[PDB]
Amino acid sequence: TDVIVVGNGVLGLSVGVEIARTRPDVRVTLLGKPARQYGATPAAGAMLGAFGEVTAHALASEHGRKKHALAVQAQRLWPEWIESLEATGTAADGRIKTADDTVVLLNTVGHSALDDANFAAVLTALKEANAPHEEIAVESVDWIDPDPNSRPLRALHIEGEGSVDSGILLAALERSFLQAGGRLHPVDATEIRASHGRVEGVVTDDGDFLPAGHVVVAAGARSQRLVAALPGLAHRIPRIYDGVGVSALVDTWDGSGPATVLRTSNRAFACGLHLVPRAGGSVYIGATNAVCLEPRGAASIEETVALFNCATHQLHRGLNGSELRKVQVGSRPAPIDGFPLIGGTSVEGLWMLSGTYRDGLHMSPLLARHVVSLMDGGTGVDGLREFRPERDLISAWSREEILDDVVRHTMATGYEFPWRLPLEWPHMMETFLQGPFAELADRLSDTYTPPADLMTAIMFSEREQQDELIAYYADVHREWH
Amino acid sequence: QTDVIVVGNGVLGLSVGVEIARTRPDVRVTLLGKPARQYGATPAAGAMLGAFGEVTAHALASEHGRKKHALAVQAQRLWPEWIESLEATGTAADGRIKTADDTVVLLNTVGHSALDDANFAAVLTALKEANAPHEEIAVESVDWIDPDPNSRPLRALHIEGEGSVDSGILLAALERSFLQAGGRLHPVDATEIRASHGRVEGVVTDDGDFLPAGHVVVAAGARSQRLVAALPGLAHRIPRIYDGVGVSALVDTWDGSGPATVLRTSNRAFACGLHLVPRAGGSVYIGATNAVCLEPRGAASIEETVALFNCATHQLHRGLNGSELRKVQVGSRPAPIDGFPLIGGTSVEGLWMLSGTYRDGLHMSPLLARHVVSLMDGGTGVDGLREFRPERDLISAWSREEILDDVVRHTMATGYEFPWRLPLEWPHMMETFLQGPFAELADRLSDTYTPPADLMTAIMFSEREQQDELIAYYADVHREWH
Amino acid sequence: VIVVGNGVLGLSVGVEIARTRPDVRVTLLGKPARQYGATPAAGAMLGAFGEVTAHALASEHGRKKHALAVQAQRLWPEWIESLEATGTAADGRIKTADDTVVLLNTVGHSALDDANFAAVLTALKEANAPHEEIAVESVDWIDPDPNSRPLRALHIEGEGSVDSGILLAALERSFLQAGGRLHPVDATEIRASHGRVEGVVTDDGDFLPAGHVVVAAGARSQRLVAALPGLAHRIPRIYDGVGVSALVDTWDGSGPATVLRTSNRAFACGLHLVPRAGGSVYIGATNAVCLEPRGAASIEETVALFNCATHQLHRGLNGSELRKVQVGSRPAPIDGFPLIGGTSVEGLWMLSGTYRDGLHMSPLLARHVVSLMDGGTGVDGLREFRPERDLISAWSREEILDDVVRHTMATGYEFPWRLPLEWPHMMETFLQGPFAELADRLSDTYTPPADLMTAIMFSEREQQDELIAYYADVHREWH
Amino acid sequence: QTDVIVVGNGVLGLSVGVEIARTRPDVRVTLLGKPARQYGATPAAGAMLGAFGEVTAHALASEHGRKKHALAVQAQRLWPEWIESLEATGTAADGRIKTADDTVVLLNTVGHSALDDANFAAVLTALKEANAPHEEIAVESVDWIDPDPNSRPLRALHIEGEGSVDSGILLAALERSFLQAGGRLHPVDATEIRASHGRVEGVVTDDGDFLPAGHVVVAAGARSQRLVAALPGLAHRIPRIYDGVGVSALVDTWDGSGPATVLRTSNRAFACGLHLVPRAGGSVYIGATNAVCLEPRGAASIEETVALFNCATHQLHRGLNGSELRKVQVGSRPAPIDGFPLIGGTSVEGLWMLSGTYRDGLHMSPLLARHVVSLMDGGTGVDGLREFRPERDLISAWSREEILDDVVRHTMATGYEFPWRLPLEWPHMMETFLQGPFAELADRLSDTYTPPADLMTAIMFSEREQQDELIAYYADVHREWH
Ligand SMILES: Cc1cc2nc3c(=O)[nH]c(=O)nc-3n(C[C@H](O)[C@H](O)[C@H](O)COP(=O)(O)OP(=O)(O)OC[C@H]3O[C@@H](n4cnc5c(N)ncnc54)[C@H](O)[C@@H]3O)c2cc1C
Ligand SMILES: Cc1cc2nc3c(=O)[nH]c(=O)nc-3n(C[C@H](O)[C@H](O)[C@H](O)COP(=O)(O)OP(=O)(O)OC[C@H]3O[C@@H](n4cnc5c(N)ncnc54)[C@H](O)[C@@H]3O)c2cc1C
Repeated sequence: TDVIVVGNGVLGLSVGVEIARTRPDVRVTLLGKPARQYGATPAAGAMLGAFGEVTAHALASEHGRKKHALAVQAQRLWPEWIESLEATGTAADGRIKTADDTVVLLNTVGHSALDDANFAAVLTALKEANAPHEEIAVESVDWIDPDPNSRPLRALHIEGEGSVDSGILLAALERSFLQAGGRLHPVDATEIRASHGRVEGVVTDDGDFLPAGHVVVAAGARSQRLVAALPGLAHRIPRIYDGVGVSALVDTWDGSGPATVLRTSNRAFACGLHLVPRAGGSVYIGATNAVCLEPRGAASIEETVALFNCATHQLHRGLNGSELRKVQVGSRPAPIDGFPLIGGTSVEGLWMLSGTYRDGLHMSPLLARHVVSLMDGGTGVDGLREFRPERDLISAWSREEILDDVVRHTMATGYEFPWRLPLEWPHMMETFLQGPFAELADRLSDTYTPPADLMTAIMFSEREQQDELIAYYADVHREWH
Repeated sequence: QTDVIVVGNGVLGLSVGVEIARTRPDVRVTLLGKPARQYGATPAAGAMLGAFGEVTAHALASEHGRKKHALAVQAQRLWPEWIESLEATGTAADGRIKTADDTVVLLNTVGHSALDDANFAAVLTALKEANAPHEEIAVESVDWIDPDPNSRPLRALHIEGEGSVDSGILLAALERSFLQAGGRLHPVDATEIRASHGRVEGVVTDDGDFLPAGHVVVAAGARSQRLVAALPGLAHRIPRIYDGVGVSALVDTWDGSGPATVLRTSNRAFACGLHLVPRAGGSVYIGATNAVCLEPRGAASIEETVALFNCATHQLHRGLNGSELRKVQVGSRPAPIDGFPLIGGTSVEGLWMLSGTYRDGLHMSPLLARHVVSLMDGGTGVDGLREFRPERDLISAWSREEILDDVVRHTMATGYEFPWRLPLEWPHMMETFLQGPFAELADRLSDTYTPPADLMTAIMFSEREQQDELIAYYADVHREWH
Repeated sequence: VIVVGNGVLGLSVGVEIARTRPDVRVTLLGKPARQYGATPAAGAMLGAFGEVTAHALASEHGRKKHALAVQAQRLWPEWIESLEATGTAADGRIKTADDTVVLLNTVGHSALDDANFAAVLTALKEANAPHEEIAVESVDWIDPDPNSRPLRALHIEGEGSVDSGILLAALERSFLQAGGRLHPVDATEIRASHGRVEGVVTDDGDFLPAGHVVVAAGARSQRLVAALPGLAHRIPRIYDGVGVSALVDTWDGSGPATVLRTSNRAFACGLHLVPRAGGSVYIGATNAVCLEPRGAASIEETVALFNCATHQLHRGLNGSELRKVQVGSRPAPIDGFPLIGGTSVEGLWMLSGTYRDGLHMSPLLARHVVSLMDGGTGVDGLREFRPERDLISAWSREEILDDVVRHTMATGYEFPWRLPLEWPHMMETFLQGPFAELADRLSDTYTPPADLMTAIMFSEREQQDELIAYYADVHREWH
Repeated sequence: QTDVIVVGNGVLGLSVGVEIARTRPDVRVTLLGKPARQYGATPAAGAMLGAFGEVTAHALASEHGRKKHALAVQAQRLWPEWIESLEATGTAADGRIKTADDTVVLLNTVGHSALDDANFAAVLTALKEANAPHEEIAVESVDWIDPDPNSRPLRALHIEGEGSVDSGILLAALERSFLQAGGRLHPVDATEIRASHGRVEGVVTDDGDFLPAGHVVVAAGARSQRLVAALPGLAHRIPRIYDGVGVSALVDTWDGSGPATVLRTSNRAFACGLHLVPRAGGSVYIGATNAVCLEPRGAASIEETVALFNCATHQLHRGLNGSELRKVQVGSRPAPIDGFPLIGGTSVEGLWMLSGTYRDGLHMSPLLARHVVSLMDGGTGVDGLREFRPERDLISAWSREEILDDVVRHTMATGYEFPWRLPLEWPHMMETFLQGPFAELADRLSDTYTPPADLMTAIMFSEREQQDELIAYYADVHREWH
């Protein structure tokens, strides 16, 4: 029985590996090119972020608390998953794990309404989960050499929350996939073919047709656009946008690196500052985030400067004199309703693994096992049912909660710069931002409100793009009510 | 009576008092006001004899603004003989009224291009049109200045015969000249003007006394309209005047030096600006902030003092940083609600007004004095003052659209003048989000009247009750004149 | 008895003498103008734990000064009761706050602010003082710029503030009630012969006889006594620690319920707000050691004071009305420690060189000197601070050179500056050599503390050479 | 042999290769170098045809600097025919070498007055002295630019006929023209020049081969002196060349637009500068940082990338902020230790050098190529270039005092160009404390030689062992020539 996995990121390869190992009866073919155009995974550090990803806003919603529980469950799978992938290689392939622990730093280069609230939410989430952690003296954090005006005054050590080399992970997944009898076919899917409510297979961009009983779409930010061509699915699969992220590999001045992940809490519009250790005198610094209504594969000047400025001031001034090896750009799959698209469709044999935004790589072994269990007639992981791909848009927050959040995040872009303004200006800007965002939210839809990250993108998009989204929301409402 | 009472002891009241006393030796002229000069604009002034230095693109884009500028140019011609006539009543030991003959206008980048670049070009054009002597000079040739390099000027304009006076020595010379001409000083305040059968009878003072008069000249600064508005019908016939609260400072320089000229920028956000006026005895005057306040204020805010000092130390001379602060001065520019002065006669026989002169009453004083004295003698005074008669419908010198463009530009200029450091997308975001609220305010205040930018920002950030009282005021004025 | 000086120390000792010796005539000199007066420019904080620095507590002399500050705090409640007792409700309240909050923000050098916050916490724990580290969100009233906000806060119970003006009025009233005489003239000269005080010549030409003269003339105290034979090189010099503060009427008439402060910052300046009655707050306070007196604020001092308060404490102060810029001279002793007690001249006493905390220590210092004048031994730990002494060397030259470079760099971080990231390390490297060369040139044995060392570094060559001569003459006298 | 080997495939090697191949059709010319162009200056260049734009007050204060400037002016005259002759060997699809005809020099306050104001005046003086066509223009008339108002220019200078080329299209045109003239491209590096009996024999390549030749022209950029220094005595007879590491970037503009002219500042701290060179197809070039490194570096630092982008987005066009980064480019300007190029013949028969051209070798290339080809043919080439012969005692173009003033000014300029915000006493404090250490370094390095400011800062912040090796180098040069 033929299975085609569309996409060669962490999610496609993780599901490919689990099918190939688990299902000796199926021939599994994985599509995607070595260039990995718009690929999130190669641009990732990556942090195995569960507690580090906690925000007050996320944990204020039932859907956010459910997503967090799944991130905590995923962390338990990583040690055996890494062992099983390194087992198919040798010493020369390098180590997947680059750090065991994370330090979260609190500095004043940001908004109190995000950074202070989020630091308290991380502490509360760790205490509630009984996770091992300690608030530590900043003086005890090794390696860091911040600008004194940008320095942390509080620090939180999270034990067993670490990082992987995303490049070594991708290489280990491909090697493990081939060892288990998987086939890599380096072309893109152009079209999923279906008739009589069942997948027939995939047309490739070299003109070929590949037959299959099962198609798993794990094409990152392209996943919904690929499935939306099939009858009715345009308004039944929530849209996925590009959360364009910029990161960099730097060769440090002295070849040193920190022993732990160093990070802030999530910041304005789900960007954040972090350093992930790498082998061989390299560090990863990340990572910007901007929701784009169309794909973008190149860094902007603004993104590169903000990333470098935050890292050199808030983490280590020695990075200033360090050599830039690579500016990396990738698209976090940004779901329009703020939650992932994991599981089966109304089309027999059609599955989706996408819309994982900031933490698909961390959740990958859990999500892979879930979808593979479903494909085998199992029930997979409890609590992933709410994130089924064919659904009405989730409304995880009130319009009022989102309007408060989008104004706070807008103001946070100033405080994170950090700006220097006359003291009356911030209050003036807060007062004049409220009305326009309230008017936009009211005009977009009577029922759906986009989360803050997408709402700012819509606010500053062309009138034609806003009108097309008004029509999309109206057609979704029609379909599900 | 043929007795004259001048209400007010600032530059305007004393200047008119001197001109009346010298021109009518047959009549008794009495001047009211106390030596404290509460909220007094004149003692807080440097002061610059600003004509060309006061030019803005926005002012010269209106007919009323061009008329106000023509009068400033005419006033400048009177200053040399006026000063000679005042110093003539004193001796060398009284000190010199004039502290500088010339002005240098500096162009730096610590401000909005839409104000500073437009205003510098407007000053150059106005000087050329008036055939005034001036030269664009090398910045390196400007005497004394030692700016922060990131705050330095890259262009400089020397204006010949546009100078400064010591406002304290001017006030002393005016009082001395007033007494020498037979004027009487009565150091009390007027509480009420008495009139009946369309004619002034005189003035009740705050010690309970009644002083009779055939002529009353109101030059009481920002209190002038409140004083006249008590008389029948005049409450909606005399445009309101608000307090343009200005902060300045006297500094003893580190080495006792000072520049040989006035140093200034063009007028900046909401009619503030940066200037240094030389003084004798190792002192310099630095000014000056401006904020229209709906009620009087007699104390500097922290924000005003810091902005004044920061601009002077960075843009003029870093040596001022180490210099000793002698005095923070606060005074009220009389800020007329329609943006133009109140000069001349009333529907009440013998009642005259000299007020609402905002930034340049001191500069215009010899011209305004001669104008009102000519009118009191049955003359027509100075040509082009007619539009600025005190009993009038509110002037609309600009379109609502021109004022809305100006108030947004001035708001943005408060950022660039700080100077702020922001992400590059933020200024355009703030411009876009400022437009709607200012347009909504303008539309709500009145169908016919629009306050100038300086007052519009004060109204925007005032209490709902103060906005509603202004809506009622505008409606009552409309009723009275239409 | 003649007390020379009408600040907190002179009036406090005057009150204690007049109350304790009703048999003796006590006359207090000084003018209502209080030229260069430290006391009227003070908030004032009853600073014991708030004044703790890592540098101070690293020396034996610094630990002794701190112990005395802790002892002084215990005397304040009864002292205030005894002074308010001589007045009525209409005189106003001396005490303006009971408690202090210390804020830690990043608008400063880690090497000062982080070290000093840890030192304050340690000193509170060691003294068993009641205190709590609190959530910043729980600090009432404050509205900082988010980029200037505190991330840690420390509530110190029973460390409060007084209105310095109401204290001065209460001391004068209490002095008169106890039979003291106020003579509003200055002393020009102390007269002594056969190793004994005869009295004081005043600036109106008069001679006032006395068996006892107590010099509490603030920053003028040593210059006054140095005229007497040999005392020029036996009484440590006192300089002017010129301080700028301000009274502000708040936008809404509100004020905080506690003192709000940082730890001491570059060259012993600091940021604090002291509550006052009637919709006023006190903000302070700058500090610059000047080799000559200065009675006017500089532009730079006024801007630094206002900028720190509006950003780090409350943005609402920006729109608040300036009522008064105050300037006073902290008596800055050349060896960093006060001059308290008796001299080799019989009947000649000194109370001076108290720098940042003479007002706080006043009831303890007053009782000490009055005990000594009565043949007692006063307070146990004050002996090292006797006014007739060789200059104290409380720190190694190396410790002071590290401190002066750290404090110089802290003037940048406290601004706060924005510079290319290589510049701070470049400036640290190029500051070390010149300060080491200055220290080596001034003397083989004495090193001025950082606050005075920066003043000497940027003074005229003639002023440096006069100090080299002074240090050499002191060495001669004592070795 | 009569065979010629050109060692190096940058603008200078290819330009000389083309001129030899075209002028000596009888001889085999082989050009060495790899398509990677490791550390290559030319591919990282915009490039500006900078003659007047490169003028500084410091350069024109020395006789050697005035001679270098005269040669840059002469080179400009050759470019039109040179470009025609190179495009002639291609077709329409190869694209155009010339990307702009004119340059605008902008003066803003994001820099030190002691560099930017002095250099702007020096450019104006040099244009007037040369009778070159130019105009000081209104900043409002400069097309395309959209600066941050706090970073905006207040003066602008239009230089007619001073333009730019696409360095990539130039390199492709030079290779094609070299082949068309009968040149051979051998894509390997030289490891060693072989000579005996005072004559070149040829070149050993890094693939182990030996290539015989009668003539070897070394145009290996910053590697040129290290290659020749192996030959007897030449270690102390050919001035050292260091790496002037430069960072630039190609950006796809938000709307596909670009300016019609080069936009630039005068040269800034340690011979960095801000400029935008137009490119075809919706791309712009922005440059360019400069740091002398004692060892080669092939990667941009974080600091360099941020400074380049921040200056361009604030001072030229805020729209670049939202523009897509296509490429960060890094190349090594050949930085001669005595500040002047190494052009011409050696004491070794058939050995020639074209190197040490720092910021303007690409601009001078057609003149330098014709000069060396004339010398190889027994001519005297171009009149003023004999002073820049490669085998020489180190030039001392400035007094030690002039260089100590310059290095302190340039150090302070790194602050003002950031731009920093500091307490007003700090800059004077840092100036005072920088003077002593730079004077001590200069005194310790040598009794006779002083490195120019750009190299002096690199030496100041290098390891003690690197300083000691330079002291030995200077002593060995002194020994050799005195
Ligand atoms: C800057 C950055 C930092 C990050 N940091 C972290 C981190 O710290 N921790 C963490 O857990 N995660 C991190 N992530 C990643 C995040 O978890 C993502 O949600 C996750 O990588 C998504 O994986 P994916 O396989 O769904 O998508 P991708 O990784 O985008 O993979 C999809 C692949 O499919 C290919 N494709 C597209 N269309 C087709 C088609 N038609 N046919 C075939 N192939 C196609 C694409 O080229 C691509 O290679 C980061 C991402 C970014 C951009
Ligand atoms: C800005 C500032 C803030 C402060 N804040 C605090 C604080 O928070 N807490 C605290 O505890 N303390 C504070 N202090 C004060 C500090 O404690 C001082 O050490 C203390 O006030 C010194 O008091 P004194 O009486 O010795 O001097 P002063 O208060 O200066 O009194 C000396 C008096 O003697 C007079 N005098 C001088 N020469 C003669 C003469 N020849 N004859 C007669 N009279 C003469 C002077 O005019 C003056 O009035 C502050 C001081 C300043 C300047």
